[PDB]
Amino acid sequence: KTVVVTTILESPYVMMKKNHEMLEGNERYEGYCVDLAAEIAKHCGFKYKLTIVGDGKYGARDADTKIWNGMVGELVYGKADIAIAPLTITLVREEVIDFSKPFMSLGISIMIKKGTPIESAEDLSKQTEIAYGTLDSGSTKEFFRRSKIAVFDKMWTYMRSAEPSVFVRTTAEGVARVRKSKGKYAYLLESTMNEYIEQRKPCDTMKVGGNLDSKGYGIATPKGSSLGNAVNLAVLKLNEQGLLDKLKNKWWYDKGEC
Amino acid sequence: KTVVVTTILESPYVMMKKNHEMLEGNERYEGYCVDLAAEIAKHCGFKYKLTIVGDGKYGARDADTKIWNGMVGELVYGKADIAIAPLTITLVREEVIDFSKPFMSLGISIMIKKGTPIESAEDLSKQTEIAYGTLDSGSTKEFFRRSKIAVFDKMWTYMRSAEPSVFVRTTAEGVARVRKSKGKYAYLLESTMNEYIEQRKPCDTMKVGGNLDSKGYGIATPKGSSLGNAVNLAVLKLNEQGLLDKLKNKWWYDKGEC
Amino acid sequence: NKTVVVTTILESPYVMMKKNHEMLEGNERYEGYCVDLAAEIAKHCGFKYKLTIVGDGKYGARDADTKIWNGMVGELVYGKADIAIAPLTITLVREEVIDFSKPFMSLGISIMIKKGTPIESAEDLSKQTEIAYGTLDSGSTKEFFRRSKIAVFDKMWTYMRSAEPSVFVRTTAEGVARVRKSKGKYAYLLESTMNEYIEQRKPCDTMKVGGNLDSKGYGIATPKGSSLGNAVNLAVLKLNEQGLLDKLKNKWWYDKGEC
Ligand SMILES: O=C1c2cc3c(cc2O[C@@H]2CCCN12)OCCO3
Ligand SMILES: N[C@@H](Cn1oc(=O)[nH]c1=O)C(=O)O
Ligand SMILES: N[C@@H](Cn1oc(=O)[nH]c1=O)C(=O)O
Ligand SMILES: N[C@@H](Cn1oc(=O)[nH]c1=O)C(=O)O
Ligand SMILES: [Zn+2]
Ligand SMILES: [Zn+2]
Ligand SMILES: [Zn+2]
Ligand SMILES: [Zn+2]
Ligand SMILES: [Zn+2]
Repeated sequence: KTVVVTTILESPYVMMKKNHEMLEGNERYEGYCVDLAAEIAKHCGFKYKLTIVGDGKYGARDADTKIWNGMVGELVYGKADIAIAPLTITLVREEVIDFSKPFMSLGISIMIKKGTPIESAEDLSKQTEIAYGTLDSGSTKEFFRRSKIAVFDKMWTYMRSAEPSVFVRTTAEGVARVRKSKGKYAYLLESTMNEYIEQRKPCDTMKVGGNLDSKGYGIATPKGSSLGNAVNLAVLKLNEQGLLDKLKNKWWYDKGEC
Repeated sequence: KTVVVTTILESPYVMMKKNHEMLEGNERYEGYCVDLAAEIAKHCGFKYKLTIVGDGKYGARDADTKIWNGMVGELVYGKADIAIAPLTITLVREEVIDFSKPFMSLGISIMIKKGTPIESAEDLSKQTEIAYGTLDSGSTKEFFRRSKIAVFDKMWTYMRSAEPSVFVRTTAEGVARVRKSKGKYAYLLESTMNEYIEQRKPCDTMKVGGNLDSKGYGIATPKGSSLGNAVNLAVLKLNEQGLLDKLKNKWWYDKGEC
Repeated sequence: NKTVVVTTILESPYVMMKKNHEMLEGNERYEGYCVDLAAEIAKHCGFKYKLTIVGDGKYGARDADTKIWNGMVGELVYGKADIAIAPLTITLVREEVIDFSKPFMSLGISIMIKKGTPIESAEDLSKQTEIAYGTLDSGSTKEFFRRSKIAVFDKMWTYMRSAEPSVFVRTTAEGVARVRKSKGKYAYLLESTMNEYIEQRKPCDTMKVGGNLDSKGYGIATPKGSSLGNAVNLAVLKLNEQGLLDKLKNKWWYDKGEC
């Protein structure tokens, strides 16, 4: 059977090709995860169909209904057979879905408009002139919501009650907000997205300070999926062949615009 | 410009829409007070933003710190410009904030699990097999704390010393306690909430006896607010036009499940 | 030559966000009758353009107090846009402040009901109170009822202006959703063009009833004294005569039919 793959439109993982309007199916997309999906499918021996997650979210569980949304939800409720995207491996998710060994490393980081007087998370917490927030329904927001570390705990207290809201629906929204806020808004996002954007015109943003944590993205399948085993071994093979590093350079630094 | 409205997640006044995760701002909520807020804003000519009170409380002044919590606190300390919720008009509150004429009438009442051998407050006060309590923080608890009426004084003497605590953090907690206590717990709450729950599945609770008092909910604003006058006139207009009665029937009886 | 700023409004099937295009850029994000019309007008007039969605999401009305114009009309009046290409109704109060091309589409105010609603005309609505009814805010339909001297419409306005809760809605989508969730207790007054479009969209539970209450048209608008006015007007006439407008109507209304 054709494997239904759920993914998300997030640069440079999955993007619509310039002339996508004249293309069909998987050919409409390009990006790191588009290339990865092709490789994984080749090694695991399956045909597939790329589908963009319906609600455009990564995945979080509603505290009241306990219902999962995003790509995680699509796997949990059987709408998709596998998720190939920058989906962060976390404990709460590992409890409802399966993850392959990580194919990419990352950590939460800070994105600022060049010139912004901020060098670290500690800096953001000690002031209020510069607003800062995170993405919604993702692992970064959860990180702050559950952090016991003084600095991060203080930051969350601020963000959760900030008005207007400092949270954004998509990474694109967060980046645009930083670029138009004349340095009055800093965005907390994964180092991977941060470093990609830093190399794209108008080259007005930059990553500052060290990462807040160390984790990784994994290919996810529904609990007990028969694809889990093969997918995991495929990720290990691709990493050892140097293919993952090749794809990283291809989409991040190769063709950089700055 | 945009008026910050503080309210509380209390059914059927303000509730999260089933699909709130895919909606934004004021569209995330539904209920009697959500409908009323839109009308008050339309008639007073202002844009607004609904916000759920941070500590999930109605409002009481801490003995010692003298600090106000809940929605009252949000108004007193300037976090919100107006409160549109089932906020009871009381003397201690009228001393620090302004209230519009009442938009809904209510009285403290008794909620029992069907079959409970209780028909009045006097009944509760003359026995001990059936425990009873109130919302841990609110106008009801204060009613008993300050009452000089024998029956109620007797009830307060019992409740304030009962162990384990007979007080609850939210109305929902109280309702759940009544439903799971096999008739060994009765809950004292405002007639409005009582009558609402009476029409909700599993239809295992009911309001018994007459109300202990007679009062009302009012729209509150910070002392001296420029919004006070128009808001008051809007409440009077909406009541005279029959809107308030229409909204109560809509959220209490038209959608009754019993 | 400079890039012409086009103001329009998100109203189906005139201008709609293509599925999953929220994060893309430029005119490629949108599709619809007015998107296709803009392309043809620009081609015939020889100009480059940028589609922008009206900031306040309104068509355009003048506030009685401040006398300030909002919506697409306002964007033209205050110089925020160079032209409006949308389902903007040609009206006297508007033509007094902006210029309109000859109409590119005909329409009339009509009634939308949830299937099964016992209403067949405006007269019917006016002679009962069980079923509520209203219109869009800040638009030509509301103004039509506000100024009407016709017995039936005057009675309808008297009712709508003070009905509680408000019978008016912020967007066409809101009015449509209200009809659909009201179990026949709400009827929506809107332009026949939108009515006929929705009637062919799932869940296919609404329908237009009775004849139109008036007859008017949508026009492409430009600020007074705009150097684009003349060419745009002639372009509209050419598009009509070439059968292009009829082709676009069929493409977005009937060929798209889901019922
Ligand atoms: O998620 C990850 C991770 C992710 C990763 C690695 C190594 C990793 O090891 C770190 C330390 C513990 C958490 N980490 O190597 C390959 C790329 O992805
Ligand atoms: N990969 C994250 C999504 N997200 O991307 C960021 O940059 N922050 C954030 O929460 C996830 O899987 O939830
Ligand atoms: N409306 C009350 C809150 N509360 O709801 C009840 O049912 N009891 C009670 O104290 C208040 O404004 O304090
Ligand atoms: N085209 C109308 C807007 N509107 O759409 C309707 O269906 N009614 C209404 O007022 C306008 O230009 O004001
Ligand atoms: Zn496209
Ligand atoms: Zn390979
Ligand atoms: Zn929820
Ligand atoms: Zn042509
Ligand atoms: Zn009203």
